Amino acid sequence: WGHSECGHKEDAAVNCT
Amino acid sequence: GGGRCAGRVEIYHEGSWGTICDDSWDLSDAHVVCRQLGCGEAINATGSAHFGEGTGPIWLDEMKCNGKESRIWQCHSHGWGQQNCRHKEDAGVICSEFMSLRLTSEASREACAGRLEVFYNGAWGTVGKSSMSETTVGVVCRQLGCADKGKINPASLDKAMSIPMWVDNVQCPKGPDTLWQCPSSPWEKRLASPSEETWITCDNKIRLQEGPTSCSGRVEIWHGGSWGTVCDDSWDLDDAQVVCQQLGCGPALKAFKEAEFGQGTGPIWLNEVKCKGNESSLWDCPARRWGHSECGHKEDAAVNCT
Amino acid sequence: TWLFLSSCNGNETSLWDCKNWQWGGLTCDHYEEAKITCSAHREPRLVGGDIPCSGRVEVKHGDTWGSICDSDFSLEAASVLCRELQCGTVVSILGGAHFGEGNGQIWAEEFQCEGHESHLSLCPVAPRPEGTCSHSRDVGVVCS
Ligand SMILES: *[C@@H]1O[C@H](CO)[C@@H](O)[C@H](O)[C@H]1NC(C)=O
Ligand SMILES: *[C@@H]1O[C@H](CO)[C@@H](O)[C@H](O)[C@H]1NC(C)=O
Ligand SMILES: *[C@@H]1O[C@H](CO)[C@@H](O)[C@H](O)[C@H]1NC(C)=O
Repeated sequence: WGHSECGHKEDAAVNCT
Repeated sequence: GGGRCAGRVEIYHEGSWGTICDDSWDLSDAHVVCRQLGCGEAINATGSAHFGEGTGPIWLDEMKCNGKESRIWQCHSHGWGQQNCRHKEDAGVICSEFMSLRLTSEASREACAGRLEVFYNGAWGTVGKSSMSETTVGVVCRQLGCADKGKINPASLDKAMSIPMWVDNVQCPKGPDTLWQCPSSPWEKRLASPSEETWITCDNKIRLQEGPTSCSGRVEIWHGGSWGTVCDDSWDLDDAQVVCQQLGCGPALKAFKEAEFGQGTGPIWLNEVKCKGNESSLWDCPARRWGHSECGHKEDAAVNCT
Repeated sequence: TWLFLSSCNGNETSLWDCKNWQWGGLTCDHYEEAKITCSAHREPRLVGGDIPCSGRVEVKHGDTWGSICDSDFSLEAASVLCRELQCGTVVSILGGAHFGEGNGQIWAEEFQCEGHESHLSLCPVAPRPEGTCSHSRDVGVVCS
């Protein structure tokens, strides 16, 4: 938890029914 | 990238090598890179460190080439060293003359027997049988790491599907390691007849030497471009049964030890072979690491099959 | 042309008050380009919170105050801010103008702090990826 190498460019998103 | 026209992009600036970020990395940027190296058109722009992580600076980011620039550093960018990326985001390219060879088989798990197909300009195509020599097949088998030699099989008349062909009349001298150095016809996309398709089988990675029959002898395996032996440590009847099966010999009758049929040659590739006797291939059995043996050739394993 | 200072005590009001400065005339070696970061390079403050260690972050960069966007201010940067302001540890980061909208310029620059830096002026800065931030997303911090 809280140890990430990503930037906010890699923020995950979803689209569901 | 396995050749001059594919891989991670590296730039020489101020005396040091550095990378490019895959942010905004598109086909136009890759096309500029490919043209600067004289590699023709870009076929694929790979991101996400497809060719592995780089080292050093990330030199360029947010590439916005118009596709007409003669050099990548003439494209509009945020400027030298102004980047927010990490090396996990290093950009790479694959261009259309990046060529690769394989054998494709539908019927066998045998990676070294099949139809000869080359990837070029983004597509797989057959090789024409015309002027192909056994020397050329040997070149193919070495380049694929399959064996030193092989045979051209007759094509199966039972296949009705026409495949794209790229090249025919491939003639290799003795010497070349890759088919690309071998003179051939020009690139021509034509429909192959099934009879012109080149199907080859490299010989088996396993042979029996110095035995009284083709199903008895010392076990030799082809790896790393050389023949080598198997140590008799743990060598048992299930190992011999496996050996007999890959050669299409019947059941193992005896597993012989202590180089009964003479000492072998080169590296002892396998030691402590522990097959279960139901494996498809000796390569599938648990063993020590390849080429690490404490054994001498005095311990060369032998078999006697039906 | 280079200026050489042999030494000042440091209590001088002006660089010209430092003694024995050399202007030009000596063959400088290969160790050029000294560069300072002063404490006023970037100055944080918290505005509009109920306690001084809570509020919208405004940083003076140069002589202008600007807000920081909620996308551009990490937990590590908030830790650095809370230490520099002597406000203790970061308790929370709050987006969405929770403490009200800022006014004027919003800085479009991301702080890539490791979190041990004594001041945000020592933190690396990255240019914002393409995007207009608005004051409706100004970041707020609460420290401990
Ligand atoms: C998925 O997202 C698109 C836009 O990204 C949106 O228009 C759409 O409504 C979503 N899918 C469905 C099935 O509604
Ligand atoms: C890029 O490379 C992958 C590698 O497998 C390939 O499958 C893919 O088709 C390529 N991209 C395009 C657009 O063809
Ligand atoms: C197994 O080996 C013996 C002697 O070692 C040989 O004569 C024989 O042919 C082999 N077995 C069979 C059934 O052929």
